[PDB]
Amino acid sequence: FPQRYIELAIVVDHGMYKKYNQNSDKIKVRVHQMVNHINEMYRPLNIAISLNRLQIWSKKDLITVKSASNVTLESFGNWRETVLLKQQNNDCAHLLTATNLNDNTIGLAYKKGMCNPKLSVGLVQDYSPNVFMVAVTMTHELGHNLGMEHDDKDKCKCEACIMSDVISDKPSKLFSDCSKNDYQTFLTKYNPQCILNA
Ligand SMILES: [Zn+2]
Repeated sequence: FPQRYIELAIVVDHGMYKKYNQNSDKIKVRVHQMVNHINEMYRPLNIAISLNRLQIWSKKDLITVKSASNVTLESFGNWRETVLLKQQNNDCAHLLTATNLNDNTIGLAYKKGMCNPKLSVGLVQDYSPNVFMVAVTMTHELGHNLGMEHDDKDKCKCEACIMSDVISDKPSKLFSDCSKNDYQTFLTKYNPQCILNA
């Protein structure tokens, strides 16, 4: 895998702001540890994730965060294209929410959306006190932005690789051969030009 670089914007909604008792510091330690974990998991693919911006919605949410994860994701996507990309540019943005999403969904993202002004977006729920667990979900969702599918464990031969549809009790920090071929195919076939330079 040739070197790639993602400028990632992470935005924390108001609900998560109140959960951590309005403490930005506490939010920031969580977010930097997460970025460290993500980079750790993306190292074998030669992708460098750089936290280009952390926006915490402390006054109020700038979009209505709804339990329906696909409706929230789409609202966020437009807000990125429409507002966020106008102030500071980034290759991808993920919303971290404390909101309980419908049907035990803890994360959602647009497949092959990397670099797109509307689609390079993702959503993950701060569902665990453990930063590593929330970081595995963010890595997984980032995996979909980069064209990765779930693992058909049967033929991918992995039980708890990053792309398993259900997050394991003890996720491994590894990508399956299947995920690597998908990412390889993403680069080859779509080649997002925004991730070429650092
Ligand atoms: Zn998934």
